[PDB]
Amino acid sequence: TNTKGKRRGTRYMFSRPFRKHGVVPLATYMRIYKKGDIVDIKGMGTVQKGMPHKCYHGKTGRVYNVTQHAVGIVVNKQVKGKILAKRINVRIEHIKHSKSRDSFLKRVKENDQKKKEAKEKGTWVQLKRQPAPPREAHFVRTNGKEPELLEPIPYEFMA
Amino acid sequence: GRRPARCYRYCKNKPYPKSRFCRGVPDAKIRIFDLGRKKAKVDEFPLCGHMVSDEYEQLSSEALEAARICANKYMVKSCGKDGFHIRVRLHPFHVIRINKMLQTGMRGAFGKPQGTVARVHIGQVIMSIRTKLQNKEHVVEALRRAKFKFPGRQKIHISKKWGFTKFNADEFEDMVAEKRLIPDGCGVKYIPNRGPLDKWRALHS
Amino acid sequence: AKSKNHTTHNQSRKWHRNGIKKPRSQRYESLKGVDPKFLRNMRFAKKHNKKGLKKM
Amino acid sequence: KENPMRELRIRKLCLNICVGESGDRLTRAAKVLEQLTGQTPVFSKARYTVRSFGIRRNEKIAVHCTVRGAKAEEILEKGLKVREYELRKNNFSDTGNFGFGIQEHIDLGIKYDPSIGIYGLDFYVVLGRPGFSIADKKRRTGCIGAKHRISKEEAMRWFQQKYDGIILPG
Amino acid sequence: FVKVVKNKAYFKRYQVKFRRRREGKTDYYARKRLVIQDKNKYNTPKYRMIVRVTNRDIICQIAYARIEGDMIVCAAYAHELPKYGVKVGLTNYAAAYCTGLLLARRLLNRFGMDKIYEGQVEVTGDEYNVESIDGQPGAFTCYLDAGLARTTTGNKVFGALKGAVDGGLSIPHSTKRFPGYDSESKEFNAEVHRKHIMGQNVADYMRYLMEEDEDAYKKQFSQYIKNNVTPDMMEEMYKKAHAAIRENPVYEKKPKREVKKKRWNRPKMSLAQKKDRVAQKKASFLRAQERAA
RNA sequence: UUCUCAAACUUUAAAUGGGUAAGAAGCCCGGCUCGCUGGUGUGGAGCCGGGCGUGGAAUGCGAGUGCCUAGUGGGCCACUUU
RNA sequence: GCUCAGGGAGGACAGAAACCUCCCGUGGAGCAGAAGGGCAAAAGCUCGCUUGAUCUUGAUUUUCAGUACGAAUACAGACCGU
RNA sequence: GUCUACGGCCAUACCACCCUGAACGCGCCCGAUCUCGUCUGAUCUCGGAAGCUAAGCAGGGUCGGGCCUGGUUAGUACUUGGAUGGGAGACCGCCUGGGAAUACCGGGUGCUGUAGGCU
Repeated sequence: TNTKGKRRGTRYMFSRPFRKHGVVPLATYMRIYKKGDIVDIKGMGTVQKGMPHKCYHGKTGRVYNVTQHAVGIVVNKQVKGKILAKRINVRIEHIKHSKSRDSFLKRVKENDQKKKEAKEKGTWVQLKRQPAPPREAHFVRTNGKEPELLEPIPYEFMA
Repeated sequence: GRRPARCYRYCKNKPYPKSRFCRGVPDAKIRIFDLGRKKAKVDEFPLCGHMVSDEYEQLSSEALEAARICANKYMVKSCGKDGFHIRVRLHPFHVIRINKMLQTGMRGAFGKPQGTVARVHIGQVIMSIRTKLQNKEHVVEALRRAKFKFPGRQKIHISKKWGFTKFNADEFEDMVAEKRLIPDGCGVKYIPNRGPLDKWRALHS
Repeated sequence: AKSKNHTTHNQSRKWHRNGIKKPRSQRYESLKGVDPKFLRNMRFAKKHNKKGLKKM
Repeated sequence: KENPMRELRIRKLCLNICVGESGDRLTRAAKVLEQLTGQTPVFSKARYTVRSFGIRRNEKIAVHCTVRGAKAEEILEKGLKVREYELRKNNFSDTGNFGFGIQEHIDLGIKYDPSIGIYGLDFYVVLGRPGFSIADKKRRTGCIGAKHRISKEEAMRWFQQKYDGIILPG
Repeated sequence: FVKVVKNKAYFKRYQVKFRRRREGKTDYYARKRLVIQDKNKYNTPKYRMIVRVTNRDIICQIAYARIEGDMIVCAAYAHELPKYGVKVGLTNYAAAYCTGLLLARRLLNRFGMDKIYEGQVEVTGDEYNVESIDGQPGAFTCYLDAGLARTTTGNKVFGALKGAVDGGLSIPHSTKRFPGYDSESKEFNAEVHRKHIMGQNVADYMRYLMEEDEDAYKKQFSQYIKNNVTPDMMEEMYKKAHAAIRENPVYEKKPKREVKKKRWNRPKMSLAQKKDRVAQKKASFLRAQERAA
């Protein structure tokens, strides 16, 4: 059987990228995390303290607890047929914000722009993201010149 | 001594090189990967002929060694000591394993190193011979002699390149004329429009 | 008398019969695991809501 | 007109008496430098055990002394008079410094003693320039720049000018 | 002939340090401790008192780190001091105190805490600490950014510290690094610190040259002779300054005069020019042969 | 410069894959509480009370929840990976 | 507070290797050990002071049945060191 | 046009060499009495202002190396899904979708926040 062990198979996962070793850029340490802030987890190797487990690497949770150096974050690890929303204490540097939610919170406010505008004017706007439709009928112009004929190229071995 | 090449033909395992981990490896039979007049200038051996693999298989060091000899003999019998240059463009780096049954069984059956084998892809050069343009039919026959020393199917291609360079033979003299190429032994160094201009002044001095 | 050591063969089929249940994500989650010094204060903040009842 | 901030001078005079020996010899070797410089020299330890040389790791091999300013000038005059103001080409480093040994310390101006005895010692002069102290600041450090360097050629014509000294081949 | 350490492979693999580490200015080890706030404060600004002594100036700034780059909330340079009294010796311990004092008083003016937290009105030299007053706004609590300066006993950074501490800033400190700390038997003679604050370290050295040889006095103290600073004047010259700073610490800015806009800097050579120079060079080289051969 | 390689090498780097998000528990003003945090009714959280239903991608489908519980815990085969 | 492995150039005895300087030096050294990761005004080297290797509730992570143990992570209350 | 103090992003900023730096700055630079530190006032600390941009620094340069960004390589390699497709196999083709990486050839060569200068 495999060697059970906390940092097993994390040779590349918890490693730093190429020429992004050394000092942690300080913007990492000075971005505010609130309760209910959706947050993606990515174990930085430079800070060995308060690392998440390898199973939470490349997972996205929301923050329930905020301490001095770390945030308690609720994440869905799945064991077998059961998905368990569970609470891990991760230090700041193994965490970014998630831009996943932030394209919705603009669309919420954008819908609020297009709703209050023409609540009275009576132009019924579209607020649902309709899927990419079949492209509507159009005229392709061939401006004088003919379309170029293509023919398959004959075989000739290279090596 | 050693098993038939039927047993170790097909690229069965992952590539298993002679390393810190795989040690106690016996010495490969092929050591001289190039011979003939390998002290020859580009200008004098234009016509290159490649033996090319047509099958994804493992070619033994002992087969490479045999085909190296079989081509060298016929090339010396045709073109003389210094009328050609052979390169064996495969290096036997994959290690072959043997489960010596002398009463153990299939218990603890991980093989000791038996030999080495060259892992060859479809359209990979096994050997290549550069010579004078007259000796075209001799190269084709030399490589066809050496086909019988390998399993599977090999094709014998005549390159549209100048010798063992990566530049086309209908292009070569036009690039040595403008000094985009300068001869440097068996090879030719490409000289771009990119260096410091003092490099360029040494070109046209 | 060697036997089969490990497999995960029929398991993914077994898991999906009664669904793979996402957790019963109820509103107002518990304040378990929230830092004590903060949870102390929040409890005091609730304790004295009577004070500013007339003002509210 | 040369910029007066390019005035080539002696940064320091690195003296060392490497005896390959401990205790009585090495403490009476320190007597020589301290009777010469007027400052307490530092006892450099062994880097590791060389059994062939008869040393062991951290066993005090040598005693050395760096001198700055007027004292550094005044000692270096005593040294070169024993070499009668001539040095070799190959005594001058590519980085624009020079050095030379003396066979015995009696030739400088110290008298012979039964206890102190004789000790050959080793002059290494570190030629510099205004703005060579940039390379060892705590604040904004920097390399001196390709212009501001002393060449071996510039160091040779300095010695030839300053001490009126011939430089000979071999 | 030995293997070149700075190959292509060197520069391919090479990772540059941060610009401010390359420039040899910032300590990112010591910055990460001083600048960043606890996560459970949430944009509670963490202020630090940035004392930077130059060759000719003393810069005392207060910044809090935002993500865009830390934002200077109040600045006090030592080249302002002639408008407050101190003409010359702008980078000494007594000017460091005045710079530190002027920073504190200028900031407490802008937060409307000028009347509250006066601080040390009469300068003693003893350990003062600006306690917070109940029913009032709390004392401005920032920390000391020493930078890279080897914090020995009597470093000038601890002048501006004491300067600001006396000016009504809560900064945590000890007297260990104030000048007058007896290193041997581990006491703090407060009278020695008052000498340095009121500039008697210099005045005693002025008299020492003035009484030995006037040759060394003129060379050392040329602009003290020039701006009429005598050693007997010295102590009152800073008392007048310390009081004048506290009277009117606010900063009247220098008015931005109309700029005619001429480019002292050389512009970037365009592609057409660079591409054409190497065309002119490879023509110049071939007519240096056609004329020759 | 050139030939050839790496399961326990790697600058790059897929396809397949794995998280999360796609609203009323949301948005939006306004006030109250705090012993927490404080230059600062600052910061944060917690409470009340209002006003905003074009229900905010496609497709399909009624869901939620708790007890008691047998048998099983020798498996085997096939495509692709190994 | 320092910079390492290694290299180049010099220097009485001194040589391939003792010591002394100057220069290059992205870590090619070192960090007790296996290997991997991490690391340069440090996590290494050298010094200074020390005992946060102490006292105490809970929560959490890892293996996982989501039980123990071991190990670990974030806090909180003490008392302390620097 | 530009600097300094503190930064953010961390080479489009590095590295080598050369060229030019108005003013303010920033520096080298002059000293060791005080505080402090040393074998050594070089470093460190301190007190200065005779001198100079020589250097650091800034800007610019180079058919520069590197780096960043595209092109090519190439619909190549590999690849999801499919077939009572081929082939003795090895492997290959097609259908359905996805789709790289060098060599090679171009282009670019720091942006920028707060505070305070200078022109």
